[PDB]
Amino acid sequence: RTLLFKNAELLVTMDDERREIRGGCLLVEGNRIVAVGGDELCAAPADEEIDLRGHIVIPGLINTHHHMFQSLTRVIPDAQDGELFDWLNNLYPIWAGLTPEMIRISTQTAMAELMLSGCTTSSDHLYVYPNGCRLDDSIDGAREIGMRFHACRGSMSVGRSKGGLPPDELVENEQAILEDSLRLIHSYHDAQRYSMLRIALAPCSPFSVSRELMVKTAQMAREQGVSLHTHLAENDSDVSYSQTHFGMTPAQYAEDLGWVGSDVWHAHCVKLDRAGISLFARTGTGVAHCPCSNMRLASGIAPIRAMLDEGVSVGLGVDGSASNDAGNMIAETRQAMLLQRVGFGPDAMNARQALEIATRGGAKVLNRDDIGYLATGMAADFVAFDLNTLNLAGAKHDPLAALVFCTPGNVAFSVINGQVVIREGVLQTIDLPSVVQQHNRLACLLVN
Amino acid sequence: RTLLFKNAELLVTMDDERREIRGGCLLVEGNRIVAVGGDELCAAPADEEIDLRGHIVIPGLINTHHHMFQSLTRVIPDAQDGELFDWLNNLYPIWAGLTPEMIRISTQTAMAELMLSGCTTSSDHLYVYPNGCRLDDSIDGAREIGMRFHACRGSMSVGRSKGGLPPDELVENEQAILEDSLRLIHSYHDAQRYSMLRIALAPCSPFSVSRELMVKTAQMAREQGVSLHTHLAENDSDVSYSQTHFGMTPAQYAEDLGWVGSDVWHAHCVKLDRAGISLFARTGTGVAHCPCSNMRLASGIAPIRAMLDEGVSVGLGVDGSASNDAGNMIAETRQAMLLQRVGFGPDAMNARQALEIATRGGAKVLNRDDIGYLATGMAADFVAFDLNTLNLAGAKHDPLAALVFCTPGNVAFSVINGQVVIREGVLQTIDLPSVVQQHNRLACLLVNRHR
Ligand SMILES: [Zn+2]
Ligand SMILES: [Zn+2]
Repeated sequence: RTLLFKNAELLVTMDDERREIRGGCLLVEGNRIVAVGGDELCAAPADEEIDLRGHIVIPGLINTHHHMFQSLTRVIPDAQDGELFDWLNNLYPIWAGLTPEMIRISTQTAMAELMLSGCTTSSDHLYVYPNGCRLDDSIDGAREIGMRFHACRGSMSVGRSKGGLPPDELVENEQAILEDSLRLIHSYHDAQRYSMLRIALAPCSPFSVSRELMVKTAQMAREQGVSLHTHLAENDSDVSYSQTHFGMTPAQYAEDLGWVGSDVWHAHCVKLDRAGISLFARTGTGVAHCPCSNMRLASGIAPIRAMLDEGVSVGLGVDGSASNDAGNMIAETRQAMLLQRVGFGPDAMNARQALEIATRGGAKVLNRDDIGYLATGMAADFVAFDLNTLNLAGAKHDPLAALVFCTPGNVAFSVINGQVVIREGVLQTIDLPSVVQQHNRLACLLVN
Repeated sequence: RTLLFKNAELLVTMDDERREIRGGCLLVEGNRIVAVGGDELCAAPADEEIDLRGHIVIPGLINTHHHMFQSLTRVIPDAQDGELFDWLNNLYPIWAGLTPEMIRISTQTAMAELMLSGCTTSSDHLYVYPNGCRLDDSIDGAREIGMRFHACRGSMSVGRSKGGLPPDELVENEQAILEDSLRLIHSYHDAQRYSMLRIALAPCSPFSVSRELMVKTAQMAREQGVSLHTHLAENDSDVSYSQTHFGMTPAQYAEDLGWVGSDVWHAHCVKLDRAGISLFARTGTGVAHCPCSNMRLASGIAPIRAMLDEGVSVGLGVDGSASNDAGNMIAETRQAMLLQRVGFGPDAMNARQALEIATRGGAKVLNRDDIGYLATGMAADFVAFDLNTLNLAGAKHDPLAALVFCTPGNVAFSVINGQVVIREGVLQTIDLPSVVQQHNRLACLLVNRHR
């Protein structure tokens, strides 16, 4: 089954030559791209043909950190302002009322926002399982909306009966965690090229569980070929806690647990030291940059430019909607460029460097070689922005930079795994007005 | 004439009690607000009745710095990255081809972006006048789109062949600057309440003109009762240049020039020191905070929280579209909150403080008491965001914070001076797709100009 995107004003490929093709054309069969180029690919009819004049086509953005259940709890009044301590203490007793239907809908809500703002692959970090919630419920929602999903079995063990902050209803026994995590891997992990569903193992933070679960998790992930994800060094407290309790820097504590390698990626890394950047570069460890979260939570300016210069694989993440509180992937791309410039100078990040993090960087951090750019044999994952909107008026001097320097609206078109999921700005895979409405009634229900 | 906006989910007034009314209602006739309240107001006679169920109403956001002509020259490739020195030198020769029509259309383009993102009053800082352009051309476009406009006669005298970066076609004779400025005040400045047009005088920077032109300009604003605007201390260079040539801080050189007072407002002020903050606080001098520009140009994090604690009047600006490069007022409000928090901590700026900068603070910096919040006798300047979009899904726990912490789309409705200028997300005062087409059609002409 064939799909032809023809005569885009600018087809950004992100391929090995970083081709930016004027009048560029894209030919798809099934889930993969057959060729990127020009009018040469239009001479035969295709089962579907979509004119893309006046549009920029880019590879689909890849979101590499999230907490989609938190899209049910944005701007909770008690949590909008204050210290991360009050943030957790105010939000945990609420999240203790999450029901499996809420995980299933809240996955689609968060996913719809990312998709309409240009994202074709996302991870999630669901690490709470009250009232019979399961990673399966999140997966059911991802399958319905058609997004490429990296589901993380997040976990927590240290609750209030062990000196921790999470209530006891929101922690679990480490043996039950390893057993659910292995059941999830066996039931959902597709390791083949163009997989639409993959599992990674992901304790919430190296301090939310025992060191034994950190090591046992990595052993299991290595045995099964899945990735490892966690929160690492997102603020000053993280650094102090690691030095005070384990006498190590967060990077050193990470290396010590086996949690380095191209099958690992750490979220935030705002306070990664120079030695930790060197370590992550030579072992291939990835970082998920969450610039809006780092600002909205007063975490800091991660040394992203320092990491890229030294060779670190960096992807982009919006983080949970209680710590952003938006899910706008292209705006997060914009934000990474703005925040890097104000922290490190007028040469710290341009439009193409940001967009590369949001595409190739995310694929690398998720340990995937089949997404992130547009070339023969790659997954058919791309979006298209209308260039004649008011938002981009006067910015056609560079359609690629226009997306990062201006604030565009929704994408016009989106193709995930070869399937046209957004047409003229309308989500095709779900009844979006109905899901949004349902989402808001559960959020009202969850909060009261 | 009469208009009723009824049953909003949340009507945030920004009034003296900061009332945030559930089911809030707004009763307008002409340009006034006649009454603010609740269900009681449905007994009131109205010519037209507008249901705002599921919407949040906020007072219209007030933009206090711009360069609307630069919306024809966004993401210019040579200017996307590098030092401000390369930014100026790549963009000056381009802007030297501006025609009066380009000013007339780009003003509408720039204003439309602001209006669809929640802004009802904006100033501008047009400081180039090549090929017979005039501030009149800006004004013609503003009158057509219906936005409340504070038009600044920007000016520049220190150009090339005189030790400056602006080319010689983009400088002007200091006597002609004062003479066209007095013509603009006499012909356009409406000092009456609910004025839709006010003039302010605004040399580009204290160093872009002679000291005489700054003082003569300051005397004229005082003599005519108008305001004064300029860029002050936006970067390290600006501060060092002042210490080097005049042995003073930019705030000191400003006070030394007469350029302080409640009729003055300075853009950026990224490097204002503690004493200059105190100086601005006791003199009532205003600042226009421009967070996106401050980042996209690697200027720095301005100490807005320090200024508010000291009593400084702070408004918000998007700045010219070549140093942002967007014109989204609500996202600029969000951005000001994010950037203050990452610079100074989790208590440096909440949703309500940022929105207050975008409303009352913008009204104060402009020296206006008839806009900026919703109460009996205020101008009918407000917008309404649909709360049931995907962007705000799960954020109805606080509709006001939702506007700052999430990324909403365009407004659903907009009212400036009593005129419903946006209906169900659709701009009413111009043929927007057609103006957008012309805008891109002229920017192409400008960029391929011979230079
Ligand atoms: Zn997170
Ligand atoms: Zn400016």
